[PDB]
Amino acid sequence: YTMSLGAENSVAYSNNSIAIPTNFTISVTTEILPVSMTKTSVDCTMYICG
Amino acid sequence: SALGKLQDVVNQNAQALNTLVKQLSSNFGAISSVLNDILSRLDPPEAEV
Amino acid sequence: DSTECSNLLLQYGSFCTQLNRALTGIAVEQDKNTQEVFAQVKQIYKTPPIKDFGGFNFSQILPDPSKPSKRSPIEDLLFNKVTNGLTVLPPLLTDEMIAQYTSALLAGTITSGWTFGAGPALQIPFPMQMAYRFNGIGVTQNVLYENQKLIANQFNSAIGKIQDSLSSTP
Amino acid sequence: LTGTGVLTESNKKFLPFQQFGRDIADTTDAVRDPQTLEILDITPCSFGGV
Amino acid sequence: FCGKGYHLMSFPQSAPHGVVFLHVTYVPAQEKNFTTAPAICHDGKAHFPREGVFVSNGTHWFVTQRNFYEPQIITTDNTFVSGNCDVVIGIVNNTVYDP
Ligand SMILES: *[C@@H]1O[C@H](CO)[C@@H](O[C@@H]2O[C@H](CO)[C@@H](O)[C@H](O)[C@H]2NC(C)=O)[C@H](O)[C@H]1NC(C)=O
Ligand SMILES: *[C@@H]1O[C@H](CO)[C@@H](O[C@@H]2O[C@H](CO)[C@@H](O)[C@H](O)[C@H]2NC(C)=O)[C@H](O)[C@H]1NC(C)=O
Ligand SMILES: *[C@@H]1O[C@H](CO)[C@@H](O[C@@H]2O[C@H](CO)[C@@H](O)[C@H](O)[C@H]2NC(C)=O)[C@H](O)[C@H]1NC(C)=O
Ligand SMILES: *[C@@H]1O[C@H](CO)[C@@H](O[C@@H]2O[C@H](CO)[C@@H](O)[C@H](O)[C@H]2NC(C)=O)[C@H](O)[C@H]1NC(C)=O
Ligand SMILES: *[C@@H]1O[C@H](CO)[C@@H](O[C@@H]2O[C@H](CO)[C@@H](O)[C@H](O)[C@H]2NC(C)=O)[C@H](O)[C@H]1NC(C)=O
Ligand SMILES: *[C@@H]1O[C@H](CO)[C@@H](O)[C@H](O)[C@H]1NC(C)=O
Ligand SMILES: *[C@@H]1O[C@H](CO)[C@@H](O)[C@H](O)[C@H]1NC(C)=O
Repeated sequence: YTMSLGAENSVAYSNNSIAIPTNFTISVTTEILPVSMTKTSVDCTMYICG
Repeated sequence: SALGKLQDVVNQNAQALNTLVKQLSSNFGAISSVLNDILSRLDPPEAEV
Repeated sequence: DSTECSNLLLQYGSFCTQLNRALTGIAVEQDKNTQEVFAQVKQIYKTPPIKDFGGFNFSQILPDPSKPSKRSPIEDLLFNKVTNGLTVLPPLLTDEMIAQYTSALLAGTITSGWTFGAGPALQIPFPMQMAYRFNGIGVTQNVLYENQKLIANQFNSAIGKIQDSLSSTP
Repeated sequence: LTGTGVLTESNKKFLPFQQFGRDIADTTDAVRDPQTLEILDITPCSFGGV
Repeated sequence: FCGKGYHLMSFPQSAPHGVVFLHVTYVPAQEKNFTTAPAICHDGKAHFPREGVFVSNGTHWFVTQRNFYEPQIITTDNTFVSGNCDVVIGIVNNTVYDP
Protein backbone atom coordinates (compact mmCIF):
# COMPACT_ATOMS: atom_id res chain seq x y z
CA TYR A 1 0.00 0.00 0.00
CA THR A 2 0.93 3.66 -0.17
CA MET A 3 1.72 4.55 3.44
CA SER A 4 -0.33 7.15 5.28
CA LEU A 5 1.58 9.97 6.92
CA GLY A 6 -0.80 10.60 9.82
CA ALA A 7 -4.36 10.75 10.95
CA GLU A 8 -5.85 13.86 9.38
CA ASN A 9 -6.73 16.63 11.83
CA SER A 10 -8.27 19.95 10.83
CA VAL A 11 -7.57 22.67 13.39
CA ALA A 12 -10.68 24.77 14.07
CA TYR A 13 -8.99 28.10 13.45
CA SER A 14 -10.85 31.37 13.73
CA ASN A 15 -9.70 34.88 14.48
CA ASN A 16 -11.28 35.19 17.95
CA SER A 17 -11.37 31.66 19.45
CA ILE A 18 -8.77 29.97 21.63
CA ALA A 19 -8.41 26.50 23.14
CA ILE A 20 -7.29 26.34 26.78
CA PRO A 21 -6.44 23.04 28.52
CA THR A 22 -8.49 22.18 31.59
CA ASN A 23 -6.46 19.12 32.63
CA PHE A 24 -3.06 17.51 32.17
CA THR A 25 -1.27 14.20 31.79
CA ILE A 26 2.06 13.40 33.44
CA SER A 27 3.76 11.39 30.70
CA VAL A 28 7.00 9.45 31.20
CA THR A 29 8.90 8.43 28.06
CA THR A 30 12.07 6.39 27.50
CA GLU A 31 15.13 7.51 25.54
CA ILE A 32 17.91 4.98 24.93
CA LEU A 33 21.33 6.32 23.92
CA PRO A 34 24.49 4.23 23.36
CA VAL A 35 27.57 5.50 25.20
CA SER A 36 30.52 3.17 24.58
CA MET A 37 31.56 0.07 22.65
CA THR A 38 33.56 -3.01 23.52
CA LYS A 39 37.24 -2.04 23.86
CA THR A 40 38.95 -4.41 21.42
CA SER A 41 42.70 -4.69 20.89
CA VAL A 42 44.26 -6.81 18.14
CA ASP A 43 47.84 -8.08 18.19
CA CYS A 44 48.69 -7.29 14.57
CA THR A 45 51.78 -9.53 14.40
CA MET A 46 49.98 -12.51 15.95
CA TYR A 47 46.88 -11.99 13.78
CA ILE A 48 48.85 -11.84 10.53
CA CYS A 49 51.52 -14.39 11.39
CA GLY A 50 50.96 -16.24 14.67
CA SER B 1 12.58 -4.39 20.27
CA ALA B 2 12.67 -1.60 22.86
CA LEU B 3 16.45 -1.86 23.38
CA GLY B 4 17.40 -2.15 19.71
CA LYS B 5 19.90 0.73 19.72
CA LEU B 6 22.29 -0.94 22.17
CA GLN B 7 21.78 -4.39 20.64
CA ASP B 8 22.58 -2.92 17.21
CA VAL B 9 25.98 -1.69 18.48
CA VAL B 10 26.68 -5.03 20.19
CA ASN B 11 25.72 -6.99 17.06
CA GLN B 12 27.81 -4.74 14.80
CA ASN B 13 30.91 -5.13 16.98
CA ALA B 14 30.46 -8.90 17.30
CA GLN B 15 29.88 -9.22 13.55
CA ALA B 16 33.02 -7.18 12.81
CA LEU B 17 35.04 -9.46 15.10
CA ASN B 18 33.50 -12.55 13.48
CA THR B 19 34.33 -11.23 10.00
CA LEU B 20 37.91 -10.46 11.07
CA VAL B 21 38.30 -13.99 12.46
CA LYS B 22 36.65 -15.48 9.35
CA GLN B 23 39.10 -13.65 7.05
CA LEU B 24 41.93 -15.88 8.31
CA SER B 25 40.29 -18.82 6.53
CA SER B 26 40.84 -17.18 3.12
CA ASN B 27 44.01 -17.98 1.18
CA PHE B 28 43.83 -14.76 -0.94
CA GLY B 29 45.11 -16.59 -4.02
CA ALA B 30 47.76 -18.65 -2.23
CA ILE B 31 47.89 -22.44 -2.20
CA SER B 32 46.62 -22.60 1.40
CA SER B 33 45.28 -20.36 4.14
CA VAL B 34 47.45 -22.06 6.80
CA LEU B 35 50.92 -20.59 7.29
CA ASN B 36 52.33 -23.80 8.78
CA ASP B 37 51.27 -25.77 5.69
CA ILE B 38 53.13 -23.34 3.41
CA LEU B 39 56.21 -23.33 5.66
CA SER B 40 56.23 -27.15 5.78
CA ARG B 41 55.50 -27.69 2.08
CA LEU B 42 57.66 -25.17 0.20
CA ASP B 43 61.18 -23.84 -0.11
CA PRO B 44 61.60 -20.23 1.16
CA PRO B 45 61.88 -18.68 -2.37
CA GLU B 46 58.28 -19.67 -3.20
CA ALA B 47 57.02 -19.82 0.38
CA GLU B 48 58.07 -16.17 0.55
CA VAL B 49 55.65 -15.42 -2.30
CA ASP C 1 29.88 -11.96 -16.18
CA SER C 2 33.32 -13.63 -16.18
CA THR C 3 33.10 -16.89 -14.22
CA GLU C 4 36.89 -17.27 -13.88
CA CYS C 5 37.06 -13.82 -12.29
CA SER C 6 34.38 -14.78 -9.76
CA ASN C 7 36.17 -18.07 -9.05
CA LEU C 8 39.32 -16.07 -8.28
CA LEU C 9 37.25 -13.54 -6.31
CA LEU C 10 35.96 -16.30 -4.02
CA GLN C 11 39.55 -16.70 -2.76
CA TYR C 12 39.36 -13.26 -1.10
CA GLY C 13 36.43 -14.21 1.11
CA SER C 14 33.69 -11.87 2.30
CA PHE C 15 35.03 -8.48 1.16
CA CYS C 16 32.03 -7.99 -1.14
CA THR C 17 29.63 -8.82 1.70
CA GLN C 18 31.26 -6.15 3.89
CA LEU C 19 31.04 -3.54 1.12
CA ASN C 20 27.38 -4.38 0.42
CA ARG C 21 26.54 -4.29 4.13
CA ALA C 22 28.23 -0.90 4.58
CA LEU C 23 26.33 0.51 1.59
CA THR C 24 23.08 -0.97 2.94
CA GLY C 25 23.75 0.72 6.28
CA ILE C 26 24.31 4.05 4.53
CA ALA C 27 21.12 3.55 2.47
CA VAL C 28 18.94 2.88 5.51
CA GLU C 29 20.68 5.71 7.39
CA GLN C 30 19.52 8.21 4.75
CA ASP C 31 15.89 7.14 5.22
CA LYS C 32 16.33 7.30 8.99
CA ASN C 33 17.71 10.85 8.61
CA THR C 34 14.71 11.95 6.54
CA GLN C 35 12.36 10.26 9.03
CA GLU C 36 13.96 12.07 11.98
CA VAL C 37 13.95 15.45 10.23
CA PHE C 38 10.51 15.66 8.65
CA ALA C 39 8.25 13.17 10.47
CA GLN C 40 8.05 15.01 13.78
CA VAL C 41 4.22 15.14 13.77
CA LYS C 42 1.71 12.30 13.57
CA GLN C 43 -1.23 14.59 12.76
CA ILE C 44 -1.58 16.03 9.26
CA TYR C 45 -2.84 19.57 9.83
CA LYS C 46 -4.50 21.81 7.26
CA THR C 47 -4.96 25.55 7.16
CA PRO C 48 -8.52 26.89 7.08
CA PRO C 49 -9.87 27.79 3.62
CA ILE C 50 -10.16 31.46 4.65
CA LYS C 51 -6.68 32.96 5.07
CA ASP C 52 -7.64 35.64 7.60
CA PHE C 53 -4.52 35.89 9.77
CA GLY C 54 -4.76 39.57 10.71
CA GLY C 55 -2.90 40.88 7.67
CA PHE C 56 -0.17 38.24 7.69
CA ASN C 57 0.41 36.68 4.27
CA PHE C 58 1.64 33.09 3.97
CA SER C 59 0.88 32.45 0.29
CA GLN C 60 4.56 32.16 -0.63
CA ILE C 61 5.05 29.39 1.96
CA LEU C 62 1.66 27.66 1.96
CA PRO C 63 1.07 25.04 -0.77
CA ASP C 64 -0.28 26.27 -4.09
CA PRO C 65 -3.54 24.50 -5.04
CA SER C 66 -2.96 25.31 -8.73
CA LYS C 67 0.24 23.27 -8.86
CA PRO C 68 -0.10 19.48 -9.23
CA SER C 69 2.90 18.89 -6.95
CA LYS C 70 1.11 20.74 -4.07
CA ARG C 71 4.28 22.70 -3.32
CA SER C 72 4.70 26.24 -2.08
CA PRO C 73 6.05 28.84 -4.55
CA ILE C 74 9.26 29.00 -2.49
CA GLU C 75 9.52 25.19 -2.46
CA ASP C 76 8.80 25.11 -6.20
CA LEU C 77 11.62 27.61 -6.77
CA LEU C 78 13.93 25.51 -4.57
CA PHE C 79 13.12 22.38 -6.57
CA ASN C 80 13.72 24.27 -9.82
CA LYS C 81 17.08 25.64 -8.67
CA VAL C 82 18.58 22.19 -7.92
CA THR C 83 19.77 20.25 -10.97
CA ASN C 84 28.22 -2.09 -13.97
CA GLY C 85 26.48 -3.22 -10.81
CA LEU C 86 25.47 0.33 -9.90
CA THR C 87 21.94 0.85 -8.62
CA VAL C 88 20.20 3.86 -7.14
CA LEU C 89 17.62 2.98 -4.54
CA PRO C 90 14.69 5.41 -4.42
CA PRO C 91 14.09 7.27 -1.15
CA LEU C 92 11.40 5.91 1.15
CA LEU C 93 9.64 9.28 1.39
CA THR C 94 8.75 10.81 -1.96
CA ASP C 95 9.01 14.56 -2.50
CA GLU C 96 5.21 14.84 -2.38
CA MET C 97 5.09 13.31 1.10
CA ILE C 98 7.96 15.49 2.34
CA ALA C 99 6.02 18.49 1.01
CA GLN C 100 2.94 17.15 2.82
CA TYR C 101 4.94 16.89 6.06
CA THR C 102 6.18 20.47 5.69
CA SER C 103 2.63 21.62 4.90
CA ALA C 104 1.39 19.92 8.08
CA LEU C 105 4.17 21.60 10.09
CA LEU C 106 3.31 25.00 8.60
CA ALA C 107 -0.41 24.54 9.29
CA GLY C 108 0.35 23.48 12.86
CA THR C 109 2.66 26.40 13.59
CA ILE C 110 0.25 28.89 11.99
CA THR C 111 -3.06 27.71 13.45
CA SER C 112 -1.95 26.26 16.79
CA GLY C 113 1.28 27.95 17.88
CA TRP C 114 3.85 25.76 19.61
CA THR C 115 1.06 23.75 21.28
CA PHE C 116 0.97 21.04 18.60
CA GLY C 117 4.62 20.20 19.23
CA ALA C 118 3.99 19.55 22.94
CA GLY C 119 0.59 17.85 22.77
CA PRO C 120 -2.82 18.40 21.19
CA ALA C 121 -3.08 21.27 18.72
CA LEU C 122 -4.78 24.14 20.55
CA GLN C 123 -6.06 26.81 18.19
CA ILE C 124 -5.15 30.45 18.81
CA PRO C 125 -5.47 33.58 16.63
CA PHE C 126 -2.26 34.49 14.85
CA PRO C 127 -2.00 38.10 16.22
CA MET C 128 -2.17 36.48 19.69
CA GLN C 129 0.44 33.82 18.86
CA MET C 130 2.66 36.67 17.64
CA ALA C 131 2.08 38.58 20.90
CA TYR C 132 3.08 35.46 22.86
CA ARG C 133 6.28 35.24 20.80
CA PHE C 134 6.88 38.94 21.47
CA ASN C 135 6.60 38.23 25.19
CA GLY C 136 9.03 35.34 24.82
CA ILE C 137 11.71 37.78 23.63
CA GLY C 138 10.83 40.25 26.39
CA VAL C 139 8.62 42.76 24.57
CA THR C 140 5.17 43.61 25.95
CA GLN C 141 1.98 42.50 24.16
CA ASN C 142 0.76 46.11 23.72
CA VAL C 143 3.69 46.91 21.40
CA LEU C 144 2.62 44.08 19.08
CA TYR C 145 -1.09 45.00 19.18
CA GLU C 146 -0.61 48.74 18.56
CA ASN C 147 1.81 48.19 15.65
CA GLN C 148 0.24 45.06 14.14
CA LYS C 149 -0.27 46.51 10.65
CA LEU C 150 3.38 47.61 10.41
CA ILE C 151 4.63 44.20 11.60
CA ALA C 152 2.39 42.40 9.10
CA ASN C 153 3.61 44.67 6.29
CA GLN C 154 7.26 44.12 7.30
CA PHE C 155 6.72 40.34 7.43
CA ASN C 156 5.12 40.26 3.97
CA SER C 157 7.88 42.47 2.54
CA ALA C 158 10.56 40.24 4.07
CA ILE C 159 8.93 37.07 2.69
CA GLY C 160 8.83 38.66 -0.76
CA LYS C 161 12.47 39.71 -0.43
CA ILE C 162 13.31 36.09 0.50
CA GLN C 163 11.65 34.85 -2.69
CA ASP C 164 13.39 37.56 -4.76
CA SER C 165 16.79 36.78 -3.21
CA LEU C 166 16.38 33.06 -3.87
CA SER C 167 15.29 33.77 -7.45
CA SER C 168 18.19 36.21 -8.00
CA THR C 169 21.14 34.34 -6.45
CA PRO C 170 22.60 31.30 -8.27
CA LEU D 1 49.52 -31.15 10.47
CA THR D 2 51.63 -28.65 12.40
CA GLY D 3 50.71 -26.27 15.21
CA THR D 4 51.29 -25.14 18.77
CA GLY D 5 49.06 -25.69 21.77
CA VAL D 6 48.39 -27.64 24.94
CA LEU D 7 47.03 -31.14 24.43
CA THR D 8 44.43 -32.09 27.05
CA GLU D 9 41.78 -34.72 27.65
CA SER D 10 38.40 -34.00 26.11
CA ASN D 11 34.72 -34.83 26.45
CA LYS D 12 33.71 -34.23 22.82
CA LYS D 13 31.89 -37.31 21.54
CA PHE D 14 33.52 -37.71 18.14
CA LEU D 15 31.85 -40.08 15.72
CA PRO D 16 33.99 -43.04 14.38
CA PHE D 17 34.70 -41.40 11.01
CA GLN D 18 35.56 -38.05 12.66
CA GLN D 19 39.28 -37.40 13.12
CA PHE D 20 39.89 -33.71 13.78
CA GLY D 21 37.87 -30.63 14.65
CA ARG D 22 37.82 -27.09 13.34
CA ASP D 23 36.80 -23.73 14.80
CA ILE D 24 35.22 -20.75 13.00
CA ALA D 25 38.69 -19.53 11.92
CA ASP D 26 39.29 -23.09 10.48
CA THR D 27 42.26 -23.63 12.78
CA THR D 28 42.37 -27.17 14.16
CA ASP D 29 40.94 -27.38 17.69
CA ALA D 30 41.03 -31.15 18.35
CA VAL D 31 42.88 -34.05 16.76
CA ARG D 32 42.82 -37.84 16.87
CA ASP D 33 46.23 -39.31 17.44
CA PRO D 34 47.38 -42.19 15.20
CA GLN D 35 48.48 -45.59 16.62
CA THR D 36 46.30 -45.20 19.76
CA LEU D 37 43.14 -43.63 18.13
CA GLU D 38 42.41 -41.40 21.17
CA ILE D 39 40.96 -37.88 20.73
CA LEU D 40 43.20 -35.05 21.95
CA ASP D 41 41.86 -31.52 22.38
CA ILE D 42 44.10 -28.68 21.18
CA THR D 43 43.90 -25.51 23.27
CA PRO D 44 46.09 -22.51 22.27
CA CYS D 45 48.79 -21.63 24.80
CA SER D 46 48.04 -18.66 27.10
CA PHE D 47 48.86 -15.23 25.69
CA GLY D 48 48.02 -11.58 26.14
CA GLY D 49 49.15 -8.00 26.24
CA VAL D 50 51.87 -6.57 28.48
CA PHE E 1 15.20 17.66 23.64
CA CYS E 2 14.01 15.96 26.85
CA GLY E 3 10.91 14.12 25.68
CA LYS E 4 7.59 14.91 24.07
CA GLY E 5 5.68 17.67 25.84
CA TYR E 6 6.64 20.33 28.34
CA HIS E 7 9.68 18.91 30.12
CA LEU E 8 9.48 18.74 33.91
CA MET E 9 12.43 16.57 34.98
CA SER E 10 14.32 13.44 33.99
CA PHE E 11 15.77 10.29 35.50
CA PRO E 12 18.96 8.54 34.32
CA GLN E 13 19.19 4.76 34.24
CA SER E 14 22.28 2.71 33.47
CA ALA E 15 22.13 0.25 30.58
CA PRO E 16 24.68 -2.17 29.06
CA HIS E 17 26.98 0.12 27.02
CA GLY E 18 24.33 2.83 27.17
CA VAL E 19 22.11 5.16 29.16
CA VAL E 20 18.31 5.25 29.45
CA PHE E 21 16.60 8.57 30.19
CA LEU E 22 13.13 8.52 31.74
CA HIS E 23 11.77 11.90 30.64
CA VAL E 24 8.90 13.12 32.81
CA THR E 25 6.90 15.65 30.79
CA TYR E 26 3.67 17.60 31.11
CA VAL E 27 1.06 16.99 28.41
CA PRO E 28 -2.00 19.28 28.15
CA ALA E 29 -5.33 17.50 27.94
CA GLN E 30 -9.11 18.06 27.89
CA GLU E 31 -9.00 21.36 26.00
CA LYS E 32 -12.08 23.56 25.73
CA ASN E 33 -13.09 26.31 23.30
CA PHE E 34 -13.29 29.89 24.53
CA THR E 35 -13.90 33.25 22.89
CA THR E 36 -10.81 35.42 23.25
CA ALA E 37 -9.86 39.07 22.81
CA PRO E 38 -6.50 40.86 22.64
CA ALA E 39 -7.52 43.64 25.04
CA ILE E 40 -10.31 44.96 27.27
CA CYS E 41 -11.66 48.46 26.68
CA HIS E 42 -12.63 50.24 29.90
CA ASP E 43 -12.97 53.97 30.68
CA GLY E 44 -11.38 54.82 27.34
CA LYS E 45 -8.30 52.74 28.22
CA ALA E 46 -6.94 49.49 26.83
CA HIS E 47 -6.13 46.73 29.33
CA PHE E 48 -3.76 43.88 28.50
CA PRO E 49 -2.99 40.79 30.61
CA ARG E 50 0.25 40.86 32.57
CA GLU E 51 0.93 37.14 32.14
CA GLY E 52 -2.31 35.49 31.02
CA VAL E 53 -4.99 35.71 28.34
CA PHE E 54 -8.55 37.01 28.13
CA VAL E 55 -11.16 34.28 27.69
CA SER E 56 -14.95 34.26 27.63
CA ASN E 57 -17.34 31.41 28.32
CA GLY E 58 -20.09 33.17 26.37
CA THR E 59 -21.38 35.96 28.60
CA HIS E 60 -18.58 36.86 31.03
CA TRP E 61 -14.94 37.77 30.47
CA PHE E 62 -12.10 36.36 32.56
CA VAL E 63 -8.32 36.14 32.55
CA THR E 64 -6.54 32.80 32.87
CA GLN E 65 -3.03 31.43 32.63
CA ARG E 66 -2.18 30.18 29.17
CA ASN E 67 -1.40 26.49 29.76
CA PHE E 68 -4.21 25.67 32.22
CA TYR E 69 -7.80 26.84 32.54
CA GLU E 70 -8.10 28.84 35.76
CA PRO E 71 -10.55 31.72 35.27
CA GLN E 72 -10.15 34.83 37.40
CA ILE E 73 -11.95 38.17 37.54
CA ILE E 74 -10.36 40.79 35.28
CA THR E 75 -8.97 43.35 37.75
CA THR E 76 -6.25 45.98 37.76
CA ASP E 77 -3.93 43.62 39.66
CA ASN E 78 -3.60 41.22 36.71
CA THR E 79 -3.88 43.72 33.84
CA PHE E 80 -1.85 46.71 32.68
CA VAL E 81 -2.95 49.83 30.81
CA SER E 82 -1.39 50.99 27.54
CA GLY E 83 -3.05 53.50 25.23
CA ASN E 84 -6.69 54.03 24.36
CA CYS E 85 -9.16 51.73 22.60
CA ASP E 86 -8.81 53.31 19.14
CA VAL E 87 -5.62 51.51 18.09
CA VAL E 88 -5.93 47.84 19.08
CA ILE E 89 -7.77 45.76 16.48
CA GLY E 90 -10.39 43.53 18.07
CA ILE E 91 -10.64 45.21 21.48
CA VAL E 92 -13.90 44.45 23.29
CA ASN E 93 -15.88 46.30 25.95
CA ASN E 94 -15.90 44.87 29.47
CA THR E 95 -15.69 46.23 32.99
CA VAL E 96 -12.42 46.12 34.91
CA TYR E 97 -12.90 45.60 38.64
CA ASP E 98 -10.96 47.71 41.12
CA PRO E 99 -10.04 46.04 44.45
C1 LIG F 1 -14.32 24.16 19.03
O1 LIG F 1 -15.31 24.48 18.04
C2 LIG F 1 -15.05 23.92 16.75
C3 LIG F 1 -16.14 24.44 15.84
O2 LIG F 1 -17.28 24.87 16.58
C4 LIG F 1 -14.99 22.40 16.82
O3 LIG F 1 -14.57 21.89 15.56
C5 LIG F 1 -15.49 20.89 15.06
O4 LIG F 1 -15.31 19.61 15.71
C6 LIG F 1 -16.23 18.60 15.25
C7 LIG F 1 -15.96 17.36 16.07
O5 LIG F 1 -14.90 16.59 15.52
C8 LIG F 1 -16.06 18.37 13.75
O6 LIG F 1 -17.03 17.44 13.31
C9 LIG F 1 -16.21 19.68 12.99
O7 LIG F 1 -15.93 19.49 11.61
C10 LIG F 1 -15.27 20.75 13.56
N1 LIG F 1 -15.46 22.02 12.88
C11 LIG F 1 -14.45 22.76 12.42
C12 LIG F 1 -14.82 24.04 11.75
O8 LIG F 1 -13.28 22.41 12.55
C13 LIG F 1 -14.00 21.95 17.89
O9 LIG F 1 -14.09 20.54 18.08
C14 LIG F 1 -14.27 22.65 19.23
N2 LIG F 1 -13.26 22.28 20.21
C15 LIG F 1 -13.55 21.64 21.35
C16 LIG F 1 -12.38 21.34 22.24
O10 LIG F 1 -14.69 21.32 21.64
C1 LIG G 1 -8.32 15.36 35.14
O1 LIG G 1 -7.89 14.07 34.65
C2 LIG G 1 -7.78 13.05 35.65
C3 LIG G 1 -7.24 11.83 34.96
O2 LIG G 1 -6.11 12.14 34.16
C4 LIG G 1 -9.14 12.84 36.31
O3 LIG G 1 -9.03 11.88 37.36
C5 LIG G 1 -9.97 10.81 37.16
O4 LIG G 1 -11.31 11.18 37.55
C6 LIG G 1 -12.29 10.15 37.35
C7 LIG G 1 -13.63 10.75 37.73
O5 LIG G 1 -13.47 11.84 38.62
C8 LIG G 1 -11.93 8.92 38.17
O6 LIG G 1 -12.86 7.88 37.89
C9 LIG G 1 -10.51 8.46 37.84
O7 LIG G 1 -10.14 7.39 38.70
C10 LIG G 1 -9.52 9.61 37.99
N1 LIG G 1 -8.18 9.18 37.61
C11 LIG G 1 -7.10 9.46 38.34
C12 LIG G 1 -5.79 8.95 37.79
O8 LIG G 1 -7.16 10.08 39.39
C13 LIG G 1 -9.66 14.15 36.88
O9 LIG G 1 -10.97 13.99 37.41
C14 LIG G 1 -9.69 15.23 35.79
N2 LIG G 1 -10.11 16.51 36.36
C15 LIG G 1 -10.89 17.37 35.71
C16 LIG G 1 -11.23 18.63 36.44
O10 LIG G 1 -11.31 17.14 34.58
C1 LIG H 1 -0.81 37.67 -0.31
O1 LIG H 1 0.31 37.61 -1.20
C2 LIG H 1 0.00 37.22 -2.54
C3 LIG H 1 1.31 37.13 -3.28
O2 LIG H 1 2.39 37.61 -2.49
C4 LIG H 1 -0.98 38.22 -3.16
O3 LIG H 1 -1.35 37.76 -4.46
C5 LIG H 1 -1.15 38.81 -5.43
O4 LIG H 1 -2.36 39.57 -5.61
C6 LIG H 1 -2.25 40.66 -6.55
C7 LIG H 1 -3.58 41.37 -6.56
O5 LIG H 1 -4.57 40.61 -5.88
C8 LIG H 1 -1.85 40.12 -7.92
O6 LIG H 1 -1.65 41.21 -8.82
C9 LIG H 1 -0.57 39.29 -7.82
O7 LIG H 1 -0.27 38.69 -9.08
C10 LIG H 1 -0.73 38.20 -6.76
N1 LIG H 1 0.51 37.45 -6.62
C11 LIG H 1 0.59 36.13 -6.82
C12 LIG H 1 1.95 35.51 -6.63
O8 LIG H 1 -0.39 35.46 -7.14
C13 LIG H 1 -2.22 38.36 -2.29
O9 LIG H 1 -3.06 39.40 -2.78
C14 LIG H 1 -1.83 38.68 -0.84
N2 LIG H 1 -3.01 38.81 0.02
C15 LIG H 1 -3.90 37.84 0.33
C16 LIG H 1 -5.01 38.27 1.24
O10 LIG H 1 -3.82 36.69 -0.10
C1 LIG I 1 -19.72 31.92 32.63
O1 LIG I 1 -19.10 31.96 33.93
C2 LIG I 1 -19.80 32.75 34.91
C3 LIG I 1 -18.98 32.69 36.17
O2 LIG I 1 -18.45 31.39 36.39
C4 LIG I 1 -21.23 32.24 35.09
O3 LIG I 1 -21.95 33.11 35.96
C5 LIG I 1 -22.50 32.38 37.08
O4 LIG I 1 -23.41 31.34 36.66
C6 LIG I 1 -23.95 30.56 37.75
C7 LIG I 1 -24.82 29.49 37.13
O5 LIG I 1 -26.11 29.98 36.83
C8 LIG I 1 -24.72 31.47 38.71
O6 LIG I 1 -25.16 30.71 39.82
C9 LIG I 1 -23.83 32.61 39.19
O7 LIG I 1 -24.58 33.52 39.98
C10 LIG I 1 -23.22 33.36 38.00
N1 LIG I 1 -22.33 34.41 38.46
C11 LIG I 1 -22.60 35.71 38.31
C12 LIG I 1 -21.57 36.66 38.84
O8 LIG I 1 -23.63 36.11 37.78
C13 LIG I 1 -21.94 32.16 33.75
O9 LIG I 1 -23.22 31.55 33.91
C14 LIG I 1 -21.12 31.35 32.75
N2 LIG I 1 -21.78 31.32 31.45
C15 LIG I 1 -21.88 30.21 30.71
C16 LIG I 1 -22.59 30.35 29.40
O10 LIG I 1 -21.40 29.14 31.08
C1 LIG J 1 -17.53 50.12 23.31
O1 LIG J 1 -17.73 51.34 24.04
C2 LIG J 1 -17.49 52.54 23.29
C3 LIG J 1 -17.67 53.69 24.25
O2 LIG J 1 -18.61 53.37 25.27
C4 LIG J 1 -18.44 52.59 22.09
O3 LIG J 1 -18.15 53.73 21.29
C5 LIG J 1 -19.34 54.53 21.10
O4 LIG J 1 -20.17 54.04 20.03
C6 LIG J 1 -21.38 54.80 19.83
C7 LIG J 1 -22.15 54.10 18.72
O5 LIG J 1 -21.29 53.35 17.89
C8 LIG J 1 -21.04 56.25 19.50
O6 LIG J 1 -22.24 57.00 19.39
C9 LIG J 1 -20.15 56.85 20.58
O7 LIG J 1 -19.75 58.16 20.22
C10 LIG J 1 -18.92 55.97 20.81
N1 LIG J 1 -18.10 56.51 21.89
C11 LIG J 1 -16.77 56.55 21.84
C12 LIG J 1 -16.09 57.14 23.04
O8 LIG J 1 -16.14 56.14 20.87
C13 LIG J 1 -18.30 51.33 21.25
O9 LIG J 1 -19.27 51.32 20.21
C14 LIG J 1 -18.48 50.08 22.11
N2 LIG J 1 -18.26 48.88 21.32
C15 LIG J 1 -19.00 47.78 21.45
C16 LIG J 1 -18.63 46.63 20.55
O10 LIG J 1 -19.92 47.70 22.26
C1 LIG K 1 49.27 -48.85 14.64
O1 LIG K 1 48.28 -48.01 14.02
C2 LIG K 1 47.04 -48.68 13.71
C3 LIG K 1 46.17 -47.68 12.99
O2 LIG K 1 46.52 -47.60 11.61
C4 LIG K 1 46.41 -49.22 15.00
O3 LIG K 1 45.25 -49.97 14.66
C5 LIG K 1 47.40 -50.10 15.75
O4 LIG K 1 46.86 -50.47 17.01
C6 LIG K 1 48.73 -49.37 15.97
N1 LIG K 1 49.70 -50.26 16.60
C7 LIG K 1 50.59 -49.84 17.51
C8 LIG K 1 51.52 -50.89 18.04
O5 LIG K 1 50.66 -48.67 17.87
C1 LIG L 1 -12.86 38.26 12.80
O1 LIG L 1 -13.53 38.02 11.55
C2 LIG L 1 -14.89 38.50 11.52
C3 LIG L 1 -15.45 38.10 10.17
O2 LIG L 1 -15.46 36.69 10.02
C4 LIG L 1 -14.92 40.01 11.76
O3 LIG L 1 -16.27 40.44 11.83
C5 LIG L 1 -14.20 40.36 13.06
O4 LIG L 1 -14.11 41.77 13.20
C6 LIG L 1 -12.79 39.76 13.07
N1 LIG L 1 -12.13 40.03 14.33
C7 LIG L 1 -10.84 40.36 14.42
C8 LIG L 1 -10.31 40.60 15.80
O5 LIG L 1 -10.12 40.47 13.43
